[PDB]
Amino acid sequence: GLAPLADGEKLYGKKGSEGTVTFTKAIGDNAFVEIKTGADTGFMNGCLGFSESIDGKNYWVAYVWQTKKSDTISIDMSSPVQIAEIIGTETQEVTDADTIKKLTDKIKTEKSALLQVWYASDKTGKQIDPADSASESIEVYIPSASADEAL
Amino acid sequence: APLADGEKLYGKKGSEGTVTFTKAIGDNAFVEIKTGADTGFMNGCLGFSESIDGKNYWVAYVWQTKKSDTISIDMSSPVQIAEIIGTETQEVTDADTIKKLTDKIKTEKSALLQVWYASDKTGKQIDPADSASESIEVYIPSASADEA
Repeated sequence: GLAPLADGEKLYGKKGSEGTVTFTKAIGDNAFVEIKTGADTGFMNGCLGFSESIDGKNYWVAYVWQTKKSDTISIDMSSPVQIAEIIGTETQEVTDADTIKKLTDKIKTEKSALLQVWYASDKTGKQIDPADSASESIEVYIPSASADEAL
Repeated sequence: APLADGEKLYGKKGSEGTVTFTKAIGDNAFVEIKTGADTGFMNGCLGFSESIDGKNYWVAYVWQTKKSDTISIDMSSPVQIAEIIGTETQEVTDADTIKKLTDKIKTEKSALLQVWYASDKTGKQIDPADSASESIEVYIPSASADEA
């Protein structure tokens, strides 16, 4: 599961508020970000974002994606790239591989995520503000119970 | 000399949580939060992305609250600065880079408002975090007010 799936195998998440996406079952090991870029968009990136607590400490965890074209991006939920502890209104990189793995274990059980578009630029390399206006749609799915059975 | 009111230029809320204004954000932004009734704690951020000498950065100002409040946010004092390198990130501590970034940010007209974490009055996580608030707005000061 890192090849995009056929339509009937896509369990789409439902988009809410400050870009929350909510699913009817645990996210599991793979999510897929489907992007239709605007016709003058040269580049975009952003993340799926999670927050978790472990023994009284709070963490923000982000998986970064990017594209230069309409495409489906496979996100491996075992491989976060930004992990930070939120200590009051301050943050601190987490590098401890035990903490990271526990966070990912927990994230694999979550039913929702944050979808954010961070940065976008047009075909001349000039910034598109807000980044959001650079895409025509962004959606997120996970595989169906049936696709997962195929191991 | 606090405070307010009616000279609060609010920003319109977009989709992915973007919030946009009719003029540059400037030095201070105020996150206006109304907490939901079983909520003991919320945090999240205002975020921005900037490019500089063809590098891409993500910059975040974190707020938190334990109640209905207005958090003043200092645009000069971000707390999470990463350079985005492909699908990886790299923390920024260079003081000049931060300085350039904050300079650019202050001239933006839009920002990303995000709720990250939220907890019950029994420290029981609320999910999605967003659900723990009854209402979250941002304003900046009116240009009448700014002249003062």
